[PDB]
Amino acid sequence: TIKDVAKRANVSTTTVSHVINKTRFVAEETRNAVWAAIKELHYSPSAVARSLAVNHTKSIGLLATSSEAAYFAEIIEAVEKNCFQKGYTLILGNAWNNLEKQRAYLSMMAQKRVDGLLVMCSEYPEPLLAMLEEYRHIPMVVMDWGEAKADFTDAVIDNAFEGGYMAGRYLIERGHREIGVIPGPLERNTGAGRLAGFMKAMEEAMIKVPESWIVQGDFEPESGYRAMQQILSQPHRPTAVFCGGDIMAMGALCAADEMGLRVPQDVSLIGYDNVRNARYFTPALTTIHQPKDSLGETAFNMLLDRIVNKREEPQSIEVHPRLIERRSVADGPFRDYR
Amino acid sequence: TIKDVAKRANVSTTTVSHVINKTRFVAEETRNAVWAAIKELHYSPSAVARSLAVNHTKSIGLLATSSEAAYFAEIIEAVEKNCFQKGYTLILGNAWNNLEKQRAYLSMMAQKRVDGLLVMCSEYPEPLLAMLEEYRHIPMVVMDWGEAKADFTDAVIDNAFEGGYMAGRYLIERGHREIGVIPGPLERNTGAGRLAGFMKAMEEAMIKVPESWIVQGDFEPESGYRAMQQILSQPHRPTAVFCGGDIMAMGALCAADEMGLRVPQDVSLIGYDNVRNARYFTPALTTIHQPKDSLGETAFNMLLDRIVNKREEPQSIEVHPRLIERRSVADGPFRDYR
DNA sequence: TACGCAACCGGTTGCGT
DNA sequence: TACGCAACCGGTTGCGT
Ligand code: HPA
Ligand code: HPA
Repeated sequence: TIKDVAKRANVSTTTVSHVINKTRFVAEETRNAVWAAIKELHYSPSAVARSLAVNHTKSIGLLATSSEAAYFAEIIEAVEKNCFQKGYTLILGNAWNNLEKQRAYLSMMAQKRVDGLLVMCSEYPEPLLAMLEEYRHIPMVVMDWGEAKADFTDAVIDNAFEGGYMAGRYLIERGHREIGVIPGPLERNTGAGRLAGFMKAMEEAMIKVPESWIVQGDFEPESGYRAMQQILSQPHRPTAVFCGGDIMAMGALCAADEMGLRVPQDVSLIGYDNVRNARYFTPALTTIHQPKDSLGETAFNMLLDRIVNKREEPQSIEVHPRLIERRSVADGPFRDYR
Repeated sequence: TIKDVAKRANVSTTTVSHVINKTRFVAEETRNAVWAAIKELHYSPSAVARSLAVNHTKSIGLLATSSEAAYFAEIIEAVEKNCFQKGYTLILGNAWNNLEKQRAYLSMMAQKRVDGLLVMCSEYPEPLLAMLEEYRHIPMVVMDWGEAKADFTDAVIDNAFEGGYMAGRYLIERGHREIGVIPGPLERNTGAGRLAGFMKAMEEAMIKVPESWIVQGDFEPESGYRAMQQILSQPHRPTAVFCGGDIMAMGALCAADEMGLRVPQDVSLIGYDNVRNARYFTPALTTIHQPKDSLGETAFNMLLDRIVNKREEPQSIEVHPRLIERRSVADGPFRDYR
């Protein structure tokens, strides 16, 4: 079709090309003609052809987990903005924590020749690590580790442990000693990590959390529901609960209300994520905020670099959690005694 | 690189090709050799090269609006599943209801030569319609119209008016006559449409909704908040509210709680969308459910068809809304008098 | 000066033998 | 029998003049 233009224009394709990508000087007349031709023929230049030639697709792939989940959803929306803004095309791929799906997506991606890769796999078993190395040649940055698990990628780290610690503290400082926790999957940073930071703060305070008080979530509202329930369903129940993520949080609020328990009057609840609607949870949720957007652009940035500045050495950027006080927490019984 | 394989294998590339795409018979030995070569060289065949040749990218583009919003998020997640499953690669593009962004994305898309296009633009001004026609050559289906606005595309229709009518009815049948509404943007189907179905049911019942009782939302929690507030902030207030979408709903629940109003004891509220967490809103939200997934796969399906079966005639499939009874509605004052 | 030639990127596939 | 030749898809870009 580029020939078709050149022909109408009575110039070479080489010419047509250059004008289109202003990559060398072209006489005005000449320029105009090509533009005209380009217009009547309704010419869209093939990017595949161009990619074939130039050796880069100008498109980047997101090998995610799930994309509906608030947390995830927010990051992705961010990522895209960034790609758009710097002319990159986004390939969204959800592997659902399934190795096969993951080997699958990884391969189409490579074949489609993505310029770089954004990785959000949630859980990372050896096998997954292994596959990843297999594609060390394609530039990449993992956005979900707590510390860097491999030398062949960039990493952005979130300080999930310092956010976890922040949560317990707040609780401690507000009057609490009988507290419960509903963590997310231990095979995850946001899971394991947040829990540990949260547990440290407790040891520091000589607060022991009885095992019947710790109930595993999976980040979904239902787990929030089940757990909150199992927690208060007991003879002896805490006065405060630390919940691994805002959505499960929102689930624990339901159940409490359903048991007829008052928040935060009967139980205070602290969240984690500061998701876009957390303020509209009822009551407005006090949670720890995770810089999602920065989490996004920061990853993009490291990627681009590696891409354009062809960096070869793995980098790792840290980002920081921060408390957001809302209305779901209340003074504990020990407030005045501090 | 295909040459590189052929060379190790001591066969022609033609050969190497065929074996890889089992597109003609190959002696076992021969086959093995190529596979071996393919292996040591760690060969990933270029899809761009192949696309260049075969004339199709095997990738489809989603020209969306926003992707974080529950509603949207859910559809997209669906769409992807479908693409994956039939070997298509997804290009997510959010135009944010901005013409430019939209002309922009539309063009990269064409240049990237997407096999087909999924369109979710929310509002459709002439200019936007116009651009769309400009690309009638690329197969497409709009997923968000109420009725079909153009002959050059497929459409999936949701019956937003029958869902709107369903909502009012329920209210009517539960005892209500003083009702309010917070609709979404009138420039949208889900906006305008739902409101009209809702308004019809009312005329039928000789129920007039006073203008101070109708407050525009924008589908976001905050509008839900502001409106619910402006509604109850009045001398005279309804006994029930119909809210255009679940999230804004979730916003109206906040405010009511914040004004110290009880749901549904002081005000019943009916939603619309049946979003994945609506059951966990507090109280669990009674809403009208929109088949999001079907809404998704159905679109994919029409697309593929047009793609593979090269259909030329615009098609249009209808999908159906349905009531979901939860805990946010209560008997109105006129229940017993029916 | 302002522009054109022809090889190249990496595969597919119709004819042959 | 089982496989190879060479043109083609649609652009880019080093040498020239
Ligand atoms: O893995 C996760 N899933 C959903 N929400 C989350 N928030 C933090 N981590 C996660
Ligand atoms: O345009 C919309 N935006 C967000 N949620 C929605 N639910 C229906 N339509 C919409």
